Amino acid sequence: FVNQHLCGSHLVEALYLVCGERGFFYTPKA
Amino acid sequence: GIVEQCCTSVCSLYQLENYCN
Ligand SMILES: [Ar]
Repeated sequence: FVNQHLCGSHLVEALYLVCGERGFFYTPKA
Repeated sequence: GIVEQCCTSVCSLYQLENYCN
């Protein structure tokens, strides 16, 4: 599911699923 | 950052995992 253009909440949800308990950071301007 | 790499171009597992903690 990761190998596509992912924008907005779509990208956030991919990060959430992949990173799992490591958690993540979403910085859409940096 | 992640938007350039995954929204305006095609994402990859490698790039997502760059943003895990
Ligand atoms: Ar999410």
